[PDB]
Amino acid sequence: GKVRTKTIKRAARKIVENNYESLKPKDFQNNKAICSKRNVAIIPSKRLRNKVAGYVTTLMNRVVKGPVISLRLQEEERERRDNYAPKKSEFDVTQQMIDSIGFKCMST
Amino acid sequence: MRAKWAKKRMRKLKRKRRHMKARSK
RNA sequence: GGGGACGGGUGAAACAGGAUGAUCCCGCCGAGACCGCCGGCCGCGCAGGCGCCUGCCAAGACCGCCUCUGUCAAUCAAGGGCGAAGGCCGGGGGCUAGAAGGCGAUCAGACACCACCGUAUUCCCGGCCGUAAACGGUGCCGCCCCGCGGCCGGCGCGCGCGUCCCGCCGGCCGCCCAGGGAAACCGGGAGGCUCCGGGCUCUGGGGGGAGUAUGGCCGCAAGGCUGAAACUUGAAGGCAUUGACGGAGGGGUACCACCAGACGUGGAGUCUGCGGCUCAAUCUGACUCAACGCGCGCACCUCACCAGGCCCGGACGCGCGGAGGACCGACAGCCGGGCGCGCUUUCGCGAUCGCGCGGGUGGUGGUGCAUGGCCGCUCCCAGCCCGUGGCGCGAGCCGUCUGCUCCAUUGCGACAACGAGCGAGACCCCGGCCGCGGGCGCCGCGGGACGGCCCGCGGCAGCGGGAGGACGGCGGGGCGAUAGCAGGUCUGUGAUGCCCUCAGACGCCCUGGGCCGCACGCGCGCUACACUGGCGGGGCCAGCCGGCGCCCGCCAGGACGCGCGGAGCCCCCGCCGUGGCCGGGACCGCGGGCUGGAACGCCCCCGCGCACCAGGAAUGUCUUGUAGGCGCCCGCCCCCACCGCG
Repeated sequence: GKVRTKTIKRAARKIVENNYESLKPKDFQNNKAICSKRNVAIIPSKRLRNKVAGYVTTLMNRVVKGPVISLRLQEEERERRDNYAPKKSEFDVTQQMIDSIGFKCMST
Repeated sequence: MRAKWAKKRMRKLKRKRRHMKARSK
């Protein structure tokens, strides 16, 4: 019955997206200091902070294991694929359909 | 089937009514 | 023929069948039905309907066609034929099933459902009947009609070629764009229709009365077909929406639910509340959950009730009266718990007023069905809604999920919705561990615990273990959505509508009794029913949070003084020895005391020694420091608790 609620989940997800670098995968205690940081978020009350940091530990372990909150640190690789043009184009290089139009490719 | 049972009661009364008519014919 | 005790039946049963050998097995015969699995978005037929084999006999649609004819057509009163089943009337036949009929269980009844037996019937042949939710609830002929699929038949085109591909025609169907409709839905029409006209027949005109009466016809009948009125009534109906509900299904879920247990009540005395009743008065309110030790302890008071009494606490304003007096008490004697209450009586007062009125003022009087406020309850519920957009003529839907996880609309990955909220969380008090600060009293602020970690299984959400760690996944509580309820309180309230009462008051006092009276039925508790126990000593352990010394007395209590203090259970030794006993303590007979103006309250001692020897049918509460056992505190409190808060 310890199901992290959306309030805990929404805050935790934003914190990993904002500072993936600050967090660490197996350390709730480091995450608690990052989460408690006055600049990172203003969490009223100890329980919400403790839980949000616990959710970041699981989320951080997940977002390090795989791209499971977008990762700009991973977006560059996606952008590189977006600009990627194969040097040798596989497709630049039924039979009588062209003969039918009038211009015959593979004539004969 | 109340409609069916109602027409059976009407048919019974109509049999008795015709028979009584015959006695006084 | 075999082999040996049951068999049938059912939801369980029971009846009928079994040593005259059943059931069961195997062969054999007879009798009559009936066409299994293939068997269908298959087909044929005018519908009703239609399925064994081999024939036999006439058909029928469809297709194909440079075949013939030349409007021969359509729809149809009357008229003719056909028509499931059940029924009928003559003949058969007779297995099965089976209205009636009989039985056997059930139930208050059951005569109904379920079982068992069983006649008409079912089957055939010749007649009759003429009806079905005879439905596709949609007449028939004609045209246009948007795509997409299946299936049946006939034919055609094309090719590798196969029961292929693509058509066409006639059917049988599904899905739908338009359109239509009040919608459900039709869409091969229920479209092309308020922009209404292809043709032709049938029927309808609010609901009953009533398909009845009567008349006709038809039938062997049963009945069919036709078919009213008088009169009654403000609705009947259709299709959808939302709730409430189901002995409907699918998820869940909770000791206010059950498992597995516990500890019980109900049974006995008692104690408190309620009903009934008795009464001068027994003030009442409340009646499943959600009335009933409840509305925080009834000598008086309270206090609303009675049996008697007292007086204004009728203000402030207009007219009128009034200083020798407006107002306003009093000795003695009387009468009367008592009151200059009244009286006989003679003595004052001192403008603080009388008198009517305009109007107050109070009233625990009523009505919580006129109400505020609070509070119970639905609900220990997870639901509740919004902005814009989508959908419908609208009521209303969508977001708000028929997928998964939670303790939870708790999340996640979705989705004509997309964003917001509110509730749950969060929060806050009180713990249990660790710092520091503080100490007239162990009291002031911080940490720690997060499903973080491990091993799994997991889009996920998580979950299932393993831990480490005072502490584990919801320690315990406070707050507790929305929409409501004719829930309860006018007897908490310078809360309050409105009526009643208002000077002999429903104002207010004073007295004594009432609420506690008991033929009764019941709810909450307490103490019992003993040896796991009493009883006599000896130790002695608490929290909420709180003081005592000295002497007198059997205690009870009191006097005196002053600064402070503390349980049971349990443990150790004795006695009883299964006896209503040394279980148990109920009334009553005294006695001694307290609080008290006052017992009608309480206390203690000496008698007494009530039922109950473990509570019927029924039901209640309850999961770790938990139930229960065991005491203490505090509330209302003059005194008092078996009660409640703890």
